[PDB]
Amino acid sequence: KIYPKLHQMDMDKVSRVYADLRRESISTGSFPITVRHLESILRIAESFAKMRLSEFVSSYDLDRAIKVVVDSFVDAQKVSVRRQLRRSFAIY
Amino acid sequence: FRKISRDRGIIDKIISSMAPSIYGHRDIKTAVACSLFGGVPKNVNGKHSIRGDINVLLLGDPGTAKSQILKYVEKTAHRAVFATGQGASAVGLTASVRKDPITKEWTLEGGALVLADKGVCLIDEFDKMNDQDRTSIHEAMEQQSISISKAGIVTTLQARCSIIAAANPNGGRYNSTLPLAQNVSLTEPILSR
Amino acid sequence: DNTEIIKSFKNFILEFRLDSQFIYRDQLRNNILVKNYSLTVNMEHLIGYNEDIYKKLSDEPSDIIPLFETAITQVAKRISILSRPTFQLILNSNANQIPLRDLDSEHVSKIVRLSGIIISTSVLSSRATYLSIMCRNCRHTTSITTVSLPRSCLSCGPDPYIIIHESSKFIDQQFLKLQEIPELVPVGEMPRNLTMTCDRYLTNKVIPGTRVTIVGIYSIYNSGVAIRTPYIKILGIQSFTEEEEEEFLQLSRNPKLYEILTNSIAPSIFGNEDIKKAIVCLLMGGSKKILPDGMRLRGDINVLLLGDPGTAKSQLLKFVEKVSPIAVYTSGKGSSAAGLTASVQRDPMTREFYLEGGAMVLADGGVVCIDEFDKMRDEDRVAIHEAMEQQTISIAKAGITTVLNSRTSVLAAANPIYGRYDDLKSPGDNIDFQTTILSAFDMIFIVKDDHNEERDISIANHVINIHTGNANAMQNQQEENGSEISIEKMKRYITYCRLKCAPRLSPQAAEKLSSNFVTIRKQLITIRQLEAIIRITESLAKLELSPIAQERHVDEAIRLFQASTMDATSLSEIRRFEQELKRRLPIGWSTSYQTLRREFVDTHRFSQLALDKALYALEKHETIQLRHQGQNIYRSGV
Ligand SMILES: Nc1ncnc2c1ncn2[C@@H]1O[C@H](COP(=O)(O)OP(=O)(O)O)[C@@H](O)[C@H]1O
Ligand SMILES: Nc1ncnc2c1ncn2[C@@H]1O[C@H](COP(=O)(O)OP(=O)(O)O)[C@@H](O)[C@H]1O
Ligand SMILES: [Zn+2]
Repeated sequence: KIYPKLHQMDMDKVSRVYADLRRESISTGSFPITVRHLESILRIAESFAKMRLSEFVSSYDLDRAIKVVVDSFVDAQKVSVRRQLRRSFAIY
Repeated sequence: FRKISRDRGIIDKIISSMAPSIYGHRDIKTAVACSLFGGVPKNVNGKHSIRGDINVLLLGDPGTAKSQILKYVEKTAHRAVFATGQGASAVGLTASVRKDPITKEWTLEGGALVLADKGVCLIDEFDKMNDQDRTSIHEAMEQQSISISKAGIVTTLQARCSIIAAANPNGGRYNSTLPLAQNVSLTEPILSR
Repeated sequence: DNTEIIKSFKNFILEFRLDSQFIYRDQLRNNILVKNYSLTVNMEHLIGYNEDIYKKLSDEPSDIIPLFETAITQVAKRISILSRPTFQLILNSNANQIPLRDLDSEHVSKIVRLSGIIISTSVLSSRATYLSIMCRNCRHTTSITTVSLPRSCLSCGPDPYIIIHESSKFIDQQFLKLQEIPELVPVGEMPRNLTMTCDRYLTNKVIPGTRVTIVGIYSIYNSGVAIRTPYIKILGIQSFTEEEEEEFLQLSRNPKLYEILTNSIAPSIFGNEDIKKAIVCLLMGGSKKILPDGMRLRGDINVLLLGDPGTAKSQLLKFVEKVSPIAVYTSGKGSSAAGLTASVQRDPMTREFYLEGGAMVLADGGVVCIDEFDKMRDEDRVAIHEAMEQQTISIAKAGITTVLNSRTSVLAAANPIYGRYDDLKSPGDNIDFQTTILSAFDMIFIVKDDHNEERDISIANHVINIHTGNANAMQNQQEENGSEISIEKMKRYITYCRLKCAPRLSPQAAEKLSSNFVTIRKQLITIRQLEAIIRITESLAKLELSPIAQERHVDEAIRLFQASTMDATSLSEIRRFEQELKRRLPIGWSTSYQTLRREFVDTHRFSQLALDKALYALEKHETIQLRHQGQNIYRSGV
């Protein structure tokens, strides 16, 4: 029954996160962060919205979405680099 | 439903209820929670399509319940098909070939992915299977369909199902001093889906 | 009573007049002169000439078509007597066809019209049409024209007659297999297959893989509890609106036609203009040419996608499936040589071994989309080699050998080994298959997804709009503006383009092709590579429907070829830069691209193009390595 819709209000929040993740993977052995990886943030936001049975992707839903997606890329890094990206993405 | 729906902060209620008899692993249970609900399979303007279900890969050391969660998604999702790495074949997953006992014609029979349409597919020990058995999964994770060309049968089936996979790192222990792309026998393509 | 039906047919042949001529009398007379004992009757003339017999023929052709055979035979023999066997009836019609899935238990013994593609054919067999028999008991003789021999003599015991072989007549018959178009079949369904039979002059017209239009009789015959196998007695086989022609001609007259269609290909994706344009060339394809020795040049344009994962390369193939009128999509893993190419199997309906086509046979005259091309076995690749470079498939199974043509355009997407294409390595090392395959594809595209700031933001904004639903309104407005073409209309345009025009090159385009390719050859690619560019300019001319291919098509074709094949006196200046840089930079030293610009180009020691080409050449000669998008340059070797 639930199919939440989207409004492009948080576009700057997601786009800059996507750019930030790509920049930190340019020279580090890590996940193949691509367009398909950005789509996970939006789709996983839909799941959080679809948990509330709401019809709208709110700002909060993306907030849970971005934290889950960005943390995954940070955790799967070598020890010497993990502690640096810990603080580089503290905004998110 | 709407009584629970109006409860403040429902998201943490669902996540806390994902297999409650497993301690910790909250950043993993949220992936299970998000994959069970799925997304929106947006057939954008008809001419474009994007999958909606969330694919999850569980990786880590033995003794971390990477498999028993997949023994929970089976009992919770509406339609779930469970498989094991070395116990599954390429033909047995995608589709099989049969001859009609009445009309003597070539007929096709659906596999694990075809069964799990509008459901979930659960693969255990994803790394230990042979390369060819792992290769057929590529189409399902992005197209949600099975493409076959065998014995004069040229068609495509519907395989809309999320895939939850458990695996082990090379050597059986995870080397935290090395990248993930180096810790597993898989490759960027397979990890990309 | 039935004599009126014969008389009406006689008027419809001898006396029917169209275009102020006795067309049916003349065409039958011409057939008699040719000695072809067949007549092609147009059903649209029959309804306009006599509707009453049309009602009987459409409803109960059980006795009408026996009357057709005997009346035409009498009339044609009358013409032969006037001018100086049983004549076969052939029906041509343009009435609406019934879908193959719409055939039911109600159209039994009714003449129906169908359209589809032949997937398998049988060998010819002889069937009796006229017989003479003799009683073994008393030598009583008689003639006979299902049919079974008499049980008792007419003069002797049960079944006393035997066949007089030297005074009997027989006719040839063939059995065909027809199935509906796979493009019209929704996913999750195998196209329905229907058995058809043809005799005399209608035999051997169509091979497996041929798309046909059918006029025939729907019926059943025994061969489940009572499941009778349906079959068709073939009566006639054939194999755009004026406003649509003007609409598509106006599309050809559009000043931005090439760019509008280029944008129209997968509008949901951003940028990727070069790969879009090559796939557009794939849709049109080249123009066919035949050597004076009889050989044929392959006109298909085959392209290989050979880049990093997650670059919409899989989505590009899927869109082509929805735009190509003849489209087949299959994976490398779920395919076999017998499944892809032709095969030999025994038909259980007629208990005979039939030659049966495969996926690569169905896609004849169209485009096939194969994915994970690297993952298929070598034997499947070997069979593809014959199709790619000869447009033929040779079958040798059991104890029979045959060769079957396949004009298949192949769009292959391959995942390079090691996951990511390493620029430090030759393309041969980043590939796991036979090196000769590299000589098959006309073009290859090693796409790259190096991380960047401003391009990612622009792409990311595009994606958000799509999930927002704004793209639906944006595309419709763009369609209203004319900058984007509907997927159905484009397919209608492409189908119109394929059937109507067949361009040929101009000397101005050819002379530049030779000159540029000479420079490519001298710097180093085979002689074959230049002729592959000929297909591209033919394809672009096909899209514009220009009578001749033009040099202005070659410029993009050369650029596309350079941007595809070269993925991984001015030459003296370029090589002097190589000489100078080998002195400026010792082995193992590092610098930046902008540093060379300030030191070598700002001082005007060398031109910037020489800087670009020398860096391009030095990296391929293992001398230098470019790092961090040009922010660091390191000399790797001498
Ligand atoms: N976080 C956890 N909480 C509770 N039990 C756990 C946890 N991790 C592992 N276990 C226990 O360890 C076992 C792990 O089984 P299994 O899933 O096969 O391990 P693997 O991760 O090697 O697949 C389970 O029986 C489970 O009871
Ligand atoms: N330029 C682009 N514009 C829009 N979407 C893109 C673009 N590049 C990649 N994508 C996304 O990538 C996905 C297709 O990737 P795909 O080619 O299936 O990956 P793979 O190469 O592993 O098969 C689509 O969901 C699409 O949305
Ligand atoms: Zn007798």
